Amino acid sequence: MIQRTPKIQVYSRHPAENGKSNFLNCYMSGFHPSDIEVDLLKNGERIEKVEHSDLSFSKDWSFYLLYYTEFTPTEKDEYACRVNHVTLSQPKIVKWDRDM
Amino acid sequence: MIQRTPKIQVYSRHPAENGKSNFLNCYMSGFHPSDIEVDLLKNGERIEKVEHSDLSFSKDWSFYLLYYTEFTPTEKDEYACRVNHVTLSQPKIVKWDRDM
Ligand SMILES: [Ca+2]
Ligand SMILES: [Mg+2]
Ligand SMILES: [Mg+2]
Repeated sequence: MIQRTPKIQVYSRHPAENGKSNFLNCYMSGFHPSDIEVDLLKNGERIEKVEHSDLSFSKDWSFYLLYYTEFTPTEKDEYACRVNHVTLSQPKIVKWDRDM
Repeated sequence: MIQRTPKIQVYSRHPAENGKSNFLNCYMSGFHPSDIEVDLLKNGERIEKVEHSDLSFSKDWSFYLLYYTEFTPTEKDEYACRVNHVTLSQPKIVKWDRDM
């Protein structure tokens, strides 16, 4: 059996075909087992509509999960993504660093 | 003006909803200007059908490009992706490392 904590990255992207729209991304990579929970947070509150969840694996024991949704951040809203996994005794909250 | 060479990563992923299919990915990140050329290679030859090309930007001067397509690699085929950019005097060829 192998267990590996997700590496977590939080970043925004504008699709080039629709540069006005903006997407908050939480990327979890290299984790096992594949059981996971993830929420995007806006000022500590769960964002209930998350349009996109893309799960994949490379080796049979390495999962990758992209969880993202359109947002419109203001300079005073705090965004983050909260991840639970068996390798994490407490939920892990990673803040969006605007730059990256 | 800012110019930045792409960081290039080549990796495979299986979508979890269709675990049998396999995708070769070439990910170029953080580059500027956005003008770029990229091919996936199989034993040195360009792969002409590349189903997916996802371009985005974060800051106005930082582009991200995911270029990928379904493949069926054998243990003796060599895969790579070849990138041209103004910051690269010669085309850059990054080989697929199966593991990653
Ligand atoms: Ca990615
Ligand atoms: Mg836990
Ligand atoms: Mg060049």
